[PDB]
Amino acid sequence: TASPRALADKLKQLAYKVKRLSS
Amino acid sequence: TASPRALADKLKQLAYKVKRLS
Amino acid sequence: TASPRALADELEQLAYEVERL
Amino acid sequence: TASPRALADELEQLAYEVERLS
Ligand SMILES: [Zn+2]
Ligand SMILES: [Zn+2]
Repeated sequence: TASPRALADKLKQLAYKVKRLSS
Repeated sequence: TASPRALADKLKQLAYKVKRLS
Repeated sequence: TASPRALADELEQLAYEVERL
Repeated sequence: TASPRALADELEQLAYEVERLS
């Protein structure tokens, strides 16, 4: 199954996408 | 360190806010 | 860019994967 | 309200905590 580091990597990648949005 | 359940809870909370971004 | 709804869906899925650790 | 940048910062902090799980 996916490791904690793998799950955290997807969370960080998702954060990068959220970051791109404007308020 | 923070439990999986505590971290999942905060992530679900965050998802609620992300989904309501305009 | 990905929609807020789409990004929230991915985040919810990851939350449940974290929960099940 | 909190900007997307602010929500993303919180998500990065949560990811660092997830990294410490087993
Ligand atoms: Zn705007
Ligand atoms: Zn788009």
